[PDB]
Amino acid sequence: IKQGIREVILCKDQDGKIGLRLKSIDNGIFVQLVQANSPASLVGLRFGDQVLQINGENCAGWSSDKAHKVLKQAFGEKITMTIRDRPFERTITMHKDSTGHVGFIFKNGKITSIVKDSSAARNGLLTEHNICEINGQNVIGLKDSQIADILSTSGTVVTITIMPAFIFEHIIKRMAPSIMKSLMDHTIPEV
Ligand SMILES: CN(C)C(=O)Cn1ncc2ccccc21
Repeated sequence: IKQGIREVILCKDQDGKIGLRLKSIDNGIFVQLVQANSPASLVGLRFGDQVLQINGENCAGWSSDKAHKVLKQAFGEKITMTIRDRPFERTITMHKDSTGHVGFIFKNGKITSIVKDSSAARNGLLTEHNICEINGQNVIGLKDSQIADILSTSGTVVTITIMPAFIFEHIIKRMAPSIMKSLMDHTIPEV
């Protein structure tokens, strides 16, 4: 979680899509959803990103409807956005035992309990926090069994990105768990 405000310049695809959904939160605008193989993925927008500006206009106080509206009525050649990097998240670095564990329990993306004398504890992993990314990869919407496989298949060093569940649950409301799994960008970054 960089503590930085960054510029990104966008370019609509042939369908005139960027691949993005924005949710009004606390009078900000925040990335609800990032489509795979989308202009928005390529410039690196991520779930939980804050959109400070769209085309040099502040987003403070905009409805989700107005942000999506703004986005359609944009010219399409260049859409310059100002991004604050994933304000509502935090990233933990953990190591595995020889039993291959970081040492916690989660259910529906959300961590429910922490297992004592584990790296999860040594590093102060919290509960009631939804798993947002793992080692770069947005896992929002995957099944628990699939998340487990990614942690299984991770090296010894695992890097998790969490969000308070009350915030998490406010971002994802009005987005179907179908689309969460289908079209949300669950991919490693292109270089
Ligand atoms: C942000 N929202 C709700 C929309 O963009 C909905 N929408 N779709 C087509 C269309 C045409 C004129 C006005 C709103 C229109």
